[PDB]
Amino acid sequence: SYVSLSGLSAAQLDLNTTSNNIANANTYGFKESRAEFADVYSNSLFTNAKTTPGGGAQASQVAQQFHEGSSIYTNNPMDLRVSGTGFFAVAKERLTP
Amino acid sequence: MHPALWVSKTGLDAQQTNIATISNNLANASTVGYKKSRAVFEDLFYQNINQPGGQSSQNTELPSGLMLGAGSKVVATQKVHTHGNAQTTTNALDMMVEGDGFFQVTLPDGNIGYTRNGQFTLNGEGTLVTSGSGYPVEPEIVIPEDAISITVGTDGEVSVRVRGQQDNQVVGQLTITDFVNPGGLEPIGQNLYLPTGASGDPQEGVPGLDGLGEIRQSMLEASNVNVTEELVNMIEAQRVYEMNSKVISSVDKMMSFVNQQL
Amino acid sequence: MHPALWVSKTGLDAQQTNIATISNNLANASTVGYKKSRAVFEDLFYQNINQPGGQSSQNTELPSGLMLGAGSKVVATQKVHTHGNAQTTTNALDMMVEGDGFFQVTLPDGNIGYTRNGQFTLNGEGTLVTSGSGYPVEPEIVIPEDAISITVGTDGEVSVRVRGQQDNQVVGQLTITDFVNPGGLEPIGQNLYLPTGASGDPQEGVPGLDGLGEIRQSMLEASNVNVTEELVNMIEAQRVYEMNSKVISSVDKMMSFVNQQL
Amino acid sequence: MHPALWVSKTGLDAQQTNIATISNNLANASTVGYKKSRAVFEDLFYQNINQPGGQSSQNTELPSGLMLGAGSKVVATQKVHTHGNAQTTTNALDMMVEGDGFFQVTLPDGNIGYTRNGQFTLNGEGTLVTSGSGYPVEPEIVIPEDAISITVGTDGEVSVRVRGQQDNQVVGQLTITDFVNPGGLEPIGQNLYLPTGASGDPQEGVPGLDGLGEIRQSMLEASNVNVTEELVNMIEAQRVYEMNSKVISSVDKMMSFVNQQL
Amino acid sequence: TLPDGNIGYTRNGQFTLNGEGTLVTSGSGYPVEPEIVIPEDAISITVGTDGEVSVRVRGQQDNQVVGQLTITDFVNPGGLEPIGQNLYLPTGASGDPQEGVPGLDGLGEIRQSMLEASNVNVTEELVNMIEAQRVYEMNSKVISSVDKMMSFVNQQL
Amino acid sequence: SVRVRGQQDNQVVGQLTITDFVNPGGLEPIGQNLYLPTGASGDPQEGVPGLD
Repeated sequence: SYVSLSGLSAAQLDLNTTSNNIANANTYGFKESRAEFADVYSNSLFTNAKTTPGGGAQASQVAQQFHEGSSIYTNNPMDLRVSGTGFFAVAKERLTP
Repeated sequence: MHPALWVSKTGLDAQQTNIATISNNLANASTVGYKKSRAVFEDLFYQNINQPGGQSSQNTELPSGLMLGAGSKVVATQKVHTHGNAQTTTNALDMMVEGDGFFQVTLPDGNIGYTRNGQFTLNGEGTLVTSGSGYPVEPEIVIPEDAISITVGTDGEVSVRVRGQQDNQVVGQLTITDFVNPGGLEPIGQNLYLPTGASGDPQEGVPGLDGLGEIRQSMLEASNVNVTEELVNMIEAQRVYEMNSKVISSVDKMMSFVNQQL
Repeated sequence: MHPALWVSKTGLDAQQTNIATISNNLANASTVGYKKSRAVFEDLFYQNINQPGGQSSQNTELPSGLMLGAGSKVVATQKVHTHGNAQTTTNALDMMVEGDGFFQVTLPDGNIGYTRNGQFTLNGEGTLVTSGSGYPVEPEIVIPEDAISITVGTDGEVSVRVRGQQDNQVVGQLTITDFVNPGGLEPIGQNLYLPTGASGDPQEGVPGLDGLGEIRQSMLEASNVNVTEELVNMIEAQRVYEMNSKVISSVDKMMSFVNQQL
Repeated sequence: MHPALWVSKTGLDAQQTNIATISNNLANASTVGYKKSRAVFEDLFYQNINQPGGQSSQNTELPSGLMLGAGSKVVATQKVHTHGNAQTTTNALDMMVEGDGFFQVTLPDGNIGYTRNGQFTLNGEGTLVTSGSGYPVEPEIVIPEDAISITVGTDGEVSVRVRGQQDNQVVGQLTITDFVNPGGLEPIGQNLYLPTGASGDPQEGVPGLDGLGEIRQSMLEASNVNVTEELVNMIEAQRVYEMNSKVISSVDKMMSFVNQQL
Repeated sequence: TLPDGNIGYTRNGQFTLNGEGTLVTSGSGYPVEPEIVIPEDAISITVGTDGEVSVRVRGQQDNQVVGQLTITDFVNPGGLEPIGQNLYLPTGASGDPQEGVPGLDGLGEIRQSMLEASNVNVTEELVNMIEAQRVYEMNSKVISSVDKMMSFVNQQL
Repeated sequence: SVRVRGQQDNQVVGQLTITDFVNPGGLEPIGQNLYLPTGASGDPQEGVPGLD
């Protein structure tokens, strides 16, 4: 029953990741996220091996895939786009860089 | 107390492991490079009350004897190492082995672990590591900071492009390992396997050659579990579980009856 | 008065201890890091009326003699220290030991206790403590007030992130202690154990080397009790308990008959 | 009267408390700034019949002693202080702490109650108060009736805009308090916490420096309860509750049988 | 191995380890012959059908053998003297203890993670209790009748 | 042996001994479940309780 609970949690996390991706469809500069999972298997000195009912499914990490997104046009010079690899640097405080 | 109690207990224990086996297959339905397991049932030893083929008298024999089984058990949870489907992705650091072979990583303890999952990434030094715990990939592939793109060929040759320079500067060579019996590998979690005695001696080589699979960049291998089979097997495993409980329920009523009467 | 009265009385005591163990296993069905127990039955001594193998003629010995059993008892309670399944949690302060190993805490009297429960927290001073009585965890892991996140590595290296500073600052290193015979520990309650004579010398080390288990952050270890086994064992224990009362009831009727007749 | 009766009573007590904790989480599935709670289980003391490690014969010690458990209990209710999702609203007087920190309000008795709720409003005098009972917020933020718009900065600076004046009129500066162990706070209801001995000293400062979170205007913090987790824990608790009812029922039938026979 | 020095024989398989890693019984703690010592570098324990005990060690394929279990048979197992604690001692009628690998020369096989339940027939013991009780009560009738007969003779003669 | 808190391993406080007689029927009962050795009882044979 715990393995089924792990599966439910992993599926719900994937649903949350997809929903977050969809909600950010209109924001500028967003990068989609991918949910990665790994198998869970844990054995002791005293546990018969050969028979290893796995330990379920474990969420590994939510990735932040950084593939380039498409561009729109505003015809406004204050809007800038980085074509290729690179990031802007923004400081919270004007003084401290 | 009663033989039917112990025989039916093994039936409940066997079906629990089979259901737990299926329940793990369902949980890892979205895990990249996961191989489904199967449960193998086998009956236990038989109590020899009357020997079949004994000697009832001269010129005759017992055709069938009286031998009571001790139940059943799950002897093994066999891994089915068949290839899953292929997913096309935009990432250039995730690869798929098209055929036999495993990626190799360096465990923190020092030994080399083997994985079928292709979700890789880089660490702060640019060395190629896994996207989970971050284990380095054997052999170490270091992407130079001047690289503008990454291309991995069929033969596992990782190449990058440097700005202002033609030709692909080779940064390393990926090697995959094959096993005669992939089902004998011991899974240690995190989509990693350790070679055991039943697995066999690891054989290395360049991918795409010497029988090994081919490295498909920007591609992933989905889990090979069949949700239709797991759900159908779940129903059958539950029915066998409930009909084993009936014998324990029946024997309990019989022993209750004997206590009241005898 | 009668041998069957004393023989069966030990049977009633034996089953009551067995039922108490089964009840304790089912009570801790949700306790994190709990190891199930099984009652170990053994028969008492035998009254040697006629010695088997004693010479009768001089060339003929007793193939089987008259030796009366005295009953049975529960001589030990063996804890099966097999791992439970893993529960994934969003809390970053609770850990799990994948493999052999025990977390070590400081008991109020000053001695070092050992535990399998991983539900930890912080006290008023920030030191990593248990979520129950608040015992400190050895070695002390003090979380700075400037930390914004907590990450616990596989090798037990507790790291925290500080705003305005890259290269997360390590604030401690957790160590786990394994035992050759974990079943030989003395359970003192509160998910805690104490070393004993047969437990073995506490061998400490980094969590993941020399056979020690790995620390999984944000994951808990469920109890390993089998609810199916305990309920069926409850069926067996109840019936045998009632049948041993049948002998004592019969012996009581036998003595009542003799009193009125003889 | 019977050890298994008292052990299962402790099991029933723990599961009743566990269910009540889950029922409280599901009740507060829409409360703003509510932190879910999880019950912590621990086994009770073990009765020492046979000492594990005691020397039975020289050079031989009991590998495992006969230690009978006393059941289990819920030792603590751990408030999981993980951040909840943000609700986007059109109100300008509702705030949110992006990160660690608690809003501080003045309780009627005189002390300061710490709240994660951000739903604020105005009293008759214009003081920023809680949207529930109406407690003033520390420090007092009085909005003059000469203002047309209220803007609260990330650093907690409350500024209003005066009609006929091209300049923001700074009318306050919110300060938030963080705790090293927010789970040690005493919940007093009404989305309010009180500091305790294990909570630690309150550390107050500007909301955005020294590890404090940021104030988010026109945004509310949802509860972090997971209805999927609570329901699954509800099903598991109901079964474990029924597990200990069978043990009590079996013990009840055992004693009734003994009364009739013995 | 018994404390006095002699070797005891059992059918119960509930074994465990002690602080030294030697395989001992789960009750009084008597070591199992031959001595099987489990190294502290072992991550799992497997017992073969032929009694070959092996352990798995991380960083090394082909799990390392740590010992060899030997079981003893007797021609007449009913002639063993039970000394309690699930143990038996050989007697004159039991026969000379024949030792060997568990699975050769007609010996049994070692099944790991398995136990052998008792072979008692609970229903038969309840029937046997009925027959034994009635015959016991009927023999009391003869003594009671003899007692009354001698009482009558003393009164009359 | 006794189990002492704060110290691993039971410490031994002593060792009981028992006595066997050739003819236990030769003992003289004096009440209180006690016997006195006599001439026909034999010679008290002490030793470790479980050997010889």
